[PDB]
Amino acid sequence: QVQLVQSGAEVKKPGSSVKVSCKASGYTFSGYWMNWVRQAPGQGLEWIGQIYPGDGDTNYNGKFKGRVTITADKSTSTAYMELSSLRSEDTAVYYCARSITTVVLDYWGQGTTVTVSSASTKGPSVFPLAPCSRSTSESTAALGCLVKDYFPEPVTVSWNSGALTSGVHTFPAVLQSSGLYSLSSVVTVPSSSLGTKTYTCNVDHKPSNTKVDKRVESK
Amino acid sequence: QVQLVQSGAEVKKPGSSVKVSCKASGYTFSGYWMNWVRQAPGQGLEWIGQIYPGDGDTNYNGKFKGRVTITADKSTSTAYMELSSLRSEDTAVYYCARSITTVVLDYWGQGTTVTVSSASTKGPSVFPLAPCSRSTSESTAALGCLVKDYFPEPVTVSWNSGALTSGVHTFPAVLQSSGLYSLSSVVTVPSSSLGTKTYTCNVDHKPSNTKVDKRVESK
Amino acid sequence: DIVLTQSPDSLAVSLGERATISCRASQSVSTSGYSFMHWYQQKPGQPPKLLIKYASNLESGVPARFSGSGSGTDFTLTISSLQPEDFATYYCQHSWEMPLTFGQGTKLEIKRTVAAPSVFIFPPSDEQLKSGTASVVCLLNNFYPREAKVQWKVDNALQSGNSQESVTEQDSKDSTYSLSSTLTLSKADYEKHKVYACEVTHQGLSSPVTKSFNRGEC
Amino acid sequence: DIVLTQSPDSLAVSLGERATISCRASQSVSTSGYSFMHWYQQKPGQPPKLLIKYASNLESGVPARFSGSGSGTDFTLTISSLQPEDFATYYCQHSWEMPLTFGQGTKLEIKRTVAAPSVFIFPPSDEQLKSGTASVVCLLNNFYPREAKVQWKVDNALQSGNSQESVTEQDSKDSTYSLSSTLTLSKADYEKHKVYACEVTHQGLSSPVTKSFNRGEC
Amino acid sequence: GNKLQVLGKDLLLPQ
Amino acid sequence: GNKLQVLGKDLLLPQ
Repeated sequence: QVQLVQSGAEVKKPGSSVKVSCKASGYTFSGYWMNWVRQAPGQGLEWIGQIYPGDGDTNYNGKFKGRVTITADKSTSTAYMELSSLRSEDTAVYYCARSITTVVLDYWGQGTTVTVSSASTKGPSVFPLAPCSRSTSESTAALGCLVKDYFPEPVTVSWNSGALTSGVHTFPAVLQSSGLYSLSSVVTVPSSSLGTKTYTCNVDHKPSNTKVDKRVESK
Repeated sequence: QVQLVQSGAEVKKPGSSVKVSCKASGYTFSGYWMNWVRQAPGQGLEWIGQIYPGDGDTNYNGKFKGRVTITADKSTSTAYMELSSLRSEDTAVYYCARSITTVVLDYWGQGTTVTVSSASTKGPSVFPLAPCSRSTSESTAALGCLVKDYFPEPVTVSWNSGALTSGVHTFPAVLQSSGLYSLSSVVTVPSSSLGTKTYTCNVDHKPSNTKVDKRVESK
Repeated sequence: DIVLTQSPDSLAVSLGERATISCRASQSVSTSGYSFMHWYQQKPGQPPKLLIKYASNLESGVPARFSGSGSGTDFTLTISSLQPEDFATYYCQHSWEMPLTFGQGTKLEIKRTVAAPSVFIFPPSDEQLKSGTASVVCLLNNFYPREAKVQWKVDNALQSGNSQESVTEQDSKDSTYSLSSTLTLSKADYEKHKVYACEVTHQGLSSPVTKSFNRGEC
Repeated sequence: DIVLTQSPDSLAVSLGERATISCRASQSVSTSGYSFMHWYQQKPGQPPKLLIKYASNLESGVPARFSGSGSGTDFTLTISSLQPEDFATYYCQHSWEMPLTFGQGTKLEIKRTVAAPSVFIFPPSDEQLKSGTASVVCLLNNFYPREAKVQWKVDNALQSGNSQESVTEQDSKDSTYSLSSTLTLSKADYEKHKVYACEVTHQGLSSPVTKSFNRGEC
Repeated sequence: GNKLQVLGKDLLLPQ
Repeated sequence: GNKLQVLGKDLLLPQ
């Protein structure tokens, strides 16, 4: 029952240091190489380095040597990766992964999101997406919410407190030139029951402890 | 008040002819010599010839004889200059001007631009001018738009729909060997405003009904 | 450092058909009859999962429709009779030397029939205008394939540089995409223009579809 | 025909100072006490305006700081106390015979203190590269005087015959110039080289300034 | 209403 | 457990 459990998401400013944890279960932690593999959009998979926890031996990718330190605590069966002098190119999902003697990675942790940015925590503004006027020639209408200018990821959006899931599209966030994120969430609804049924987006941005419910309707 | 009003800009192909008109008001058109003058870059001002509309008498500059005809219509107080078998070097501004007994040119028309070219009407392609990276060190940054491969002149460029005028430089068009024009428009702005303020060039080429708005920023 | 280059970057294949994905190494990774190349499968929100070891040896539980081949610098992963659970991103990895390196990944998507987008436009809210910005949103709902062109026009001027697109993953039920395009303007720029339009070109549309509104009527 | 040669071709005078423009005729244009020479002023976008008739007679409405003198082959236009509205090109014209001829013009501009250019380089856009051409632009902003040398280097090779320059007229507020130099390459040529640089020489710079970028790093 | 154009060459002596 | 890591280049020659 090999299980690798990583520490939680982290947000860092440029120049700082991040330290990700990986708790192992179900094998002799001291006897298997532990690797660090990071994944960012467009950058494939990057093998950071490895440590053999038994004797602390390490091998690093020369691309990172002198900037990453990989360590291991045998008493707590935990491996660590410190990426010092962090920069906006080190934003990625960081995985730990057990490997075997044939040098394949056969068990993986769930990943740790690491965001590095000079932005500060900020809860979203939530604006309605509704048609200019209510159409009475179309049998469906689209409604939505724009969740704008928040940091960091993530935000969650539901509709009607979870009672409306069919036809919901919540788009991936985009990073704006301001350093803040934005996304929209949309849903298609029957025109024939508009103005008697309500449609409310429920937005939760836990990093800022911000929750908003926005009832959406054409004015 | 004496006024000379000339016909509008002309774009002609080589081999064609053009007849420019000059409408006189505010005086007795038949009693004064009416002259035509050419102004091209690099050739200063050149006197083409003149007509006395009272009796149709003409005098021509020998440099233009056989290719220009000056006429007058007393009934509408209009003088005319017809250039035959146009060549690219006939591209110029043409003025009509009244002269007096002392052989000075005391009142002038507003000028008629004649462009002679084998090129055909074409709207521009617009491209951003943005620094490779957003520099830190400098407190001033430049952005711009390259307005490339259009015919004929002119294009208009504004910034932020006319709200941004300070620090804007829109360069004179250059004629490329293709026969199409190109120019750039640039603006300098505080580096601190990048990312917090938007800069958009608004390009209009009326001869082709081309209108574009382009927000400019680096990657 | 060994560079692994996969081809194609993405591929759409119909259910029940055969997919072929390639990995080319910058140097040979074969010796003594063994190829030191391996394949992983990764689905969104999950880590990669080891599928094939030493170019051709299926891991336990991997169905027989999967296979791998090749030697030296060139390797191939093949999946016949594609099942819904097979659509994923696939990565190659060598174990020739340190450092370990991976391919850039090949995303295998479901090819389905053409579906035209349903297009909607949304004006900026008065609430957002209070804060000094105007976001105009164009929605393309439930279309296939992914290729679509969204062109913003503001009083007939073609816009560029001031919009951003976001796209969903393939829908689990109908395998379509949905897309948002968001035009962002200062309130000052927004109030200087009247007609806001998004024009959508897609294979499923016989001619482009335009949705528009006039500022000050919403 | 009579040839009228003005001196200098371009003249920069400080506000409030005296400007002196000369016109030499290829033959005398004076007889019986008459001098058949006249002066015009032209601003961009406007026709010439008669200022002085018969060498020394101011037209109605012309300010008294203008005066003309001379006889025979040599004539002088003097402005005793330059005002901003005097920035223009000035032309002499004879009335000795047909054909009337004009001097080549003297462009009178405002002298100010030396100002070094701010230099900026812009790479070609990815959008343009799609089309098979690469334009690289070098901007020299707000400098004085007008003379400036701009040289393009591509992988340290001096470029010739593939660039064009454009310059603004003197700015009405700060009396400076700005200049653009555009280097045009085929996409094929552009992709075969790495370092793109423009080198600017100007009297306000202690030594030449180079701005550059490396292809594929923007 | 005057066609006259005074040109300097016409004032020369001898005529 | 086991510390072995089989890397293909280790199976070449000369060592």
